[PDB]
Amino acid sequence: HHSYTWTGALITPCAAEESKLPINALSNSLLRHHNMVYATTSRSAGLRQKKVTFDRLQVLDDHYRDVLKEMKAKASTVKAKLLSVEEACKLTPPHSAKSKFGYGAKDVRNLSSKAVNHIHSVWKDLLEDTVTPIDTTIMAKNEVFCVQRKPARLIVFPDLGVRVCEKMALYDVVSTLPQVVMGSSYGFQYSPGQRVEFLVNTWKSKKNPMGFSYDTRCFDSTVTENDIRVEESIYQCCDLAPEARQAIKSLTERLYIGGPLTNSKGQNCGYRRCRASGVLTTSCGNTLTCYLKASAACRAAKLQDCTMLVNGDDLVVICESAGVQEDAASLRAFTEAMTRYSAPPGDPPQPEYDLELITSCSSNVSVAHDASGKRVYYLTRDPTTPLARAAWETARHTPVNSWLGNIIMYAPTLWARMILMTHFFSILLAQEQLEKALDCQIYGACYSIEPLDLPQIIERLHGLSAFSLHSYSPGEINRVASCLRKLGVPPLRVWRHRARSVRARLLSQGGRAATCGKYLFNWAVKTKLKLTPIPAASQLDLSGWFVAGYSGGDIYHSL
Ligand SMILES: Cc1ccc(S(=O)(=O)NC2=NC(=O)/C(=C/c3ccc(C)o3)S2)cc1
Repeated sequence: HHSYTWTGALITPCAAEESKLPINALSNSLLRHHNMVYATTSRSAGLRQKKVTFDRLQVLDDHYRDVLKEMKAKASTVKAKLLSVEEACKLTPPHSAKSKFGYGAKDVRNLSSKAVNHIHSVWKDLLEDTVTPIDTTIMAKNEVFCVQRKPARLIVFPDLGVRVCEKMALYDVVSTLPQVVMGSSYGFQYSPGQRVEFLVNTWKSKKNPMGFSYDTRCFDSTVTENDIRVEESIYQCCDLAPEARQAIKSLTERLYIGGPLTNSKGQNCGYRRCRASGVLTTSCGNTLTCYLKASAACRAAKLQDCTMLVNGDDLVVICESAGVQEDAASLRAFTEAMTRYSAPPGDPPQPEYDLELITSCSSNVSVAHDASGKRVYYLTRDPTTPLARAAWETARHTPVNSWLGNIIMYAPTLWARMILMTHFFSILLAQEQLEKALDCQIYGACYSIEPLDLPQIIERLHGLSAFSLHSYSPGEINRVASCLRKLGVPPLRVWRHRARSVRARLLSQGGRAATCGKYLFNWAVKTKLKLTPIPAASQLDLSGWFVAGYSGGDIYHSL
């Protein structure tokens, strides 16, 4: 019952890899301690293979089955539709991994006969073959981090022709079923502010609030064949077309459960018997299995009024405290249960009685004040990784601009406004690329966004308060200040100074550019403006922005 088996072939790169932070003329103005930023590469794939390769054991008791039966009863009320080959295609990212059968993402999006005929041949093979394992490619992701060096993560994905077929049979399911089964516990249905809201209201629901985060040690590797089959049984509970049921069954047996691993060179690296990180059901699967295991664990551990918030493999639990002494005990029992369900923790979970001290989705709740001086809760996080990535994207263009994604998700934060906004807008101005659409990610899905619409976007997601927050918490202030010293990032006084400059320049521009300068940097000027609502704000269709998670799902939404 090992998560993986390796032949011995190395996981090879499909192009040149950079580990050292690239440096240009704009680098120093943002970060000076360059040697602290790095990117993971193949050179460490070997190290990761050892950490994710182990034997999984499972003991399923009555609590587990009782929770599963409840989840299935809700799943039965779901009606999912089959997507046409045309629809699935328009959901394919413009720069997704090209197929090894004579066509690419560009051909898919354009509905090229070659790509369409191949996708149809794959779909037919799926309905007729429910046993032959589907091939997958294993790659070492190139992610940027700040020292303390972690080994590169592994991404496993099937050929483009298959990815389009997954969408057709499962897109609607992974987009609607999660919220029906888990209700308010499904995290991907909330925007940053809504997540904070649900968290605060829940915490205030308990007489004596007690919460903790649960970090599983390499969740994907703990996912067993049983878990993947249970996932399929839940999908099958939905009202689906017979053709969709067949495809879902086939994808499960042939791909989701396991399959052979092939490096970029074409060599078999081994076999997978755990969760594939690069399939459409990765987010939904991880969320359903994590919610199922934790729900049962809360019953085994005897937690009281346990409310959960699940986002893929990330779990948050808020319940009624029974005393600092009991909490610690129950929590330990919870862990044991989870472990028995094949979900061992990497780091021992610790009970918290302070909301702001609980970190989930790499983020935490915090408080600041708006113009009126009213206390306002917002979602923030440790800026280390976001800044390290900003340094990299400062000297190197990337497929996904994290700085943009981060601004959108953390616009109300001190670090995002003060540094990310000031820095990147300064650059956009110098290159006159303000109206140039850029790609970023939100819950794993890829979105094309124009920097000039940021003000309207932020208003819709966070509210005008995002443009006037001040007097942050000491805890937040120190964490930001510390990170700045660590990386060697200029102080507030510097950014404020640069912001007035960028602001004055944006105003001069006029139109959307003036709007950006007025709302995004109003915090820099001594004489703050009124900052009223924005007209075109409600013109964008931010519908599918916060519905579900698609991490590794190769999903693209044309905004
Ligand atoms: C993006 C932004 C930047 C600055 C402001 S503010 O008007 O100077 N009010 C603040 N409140 C704090 O908690 C702050 C942290 C803080 C205090 C001292 C240092 C170095 O950082 S500043 C507002 C918004």
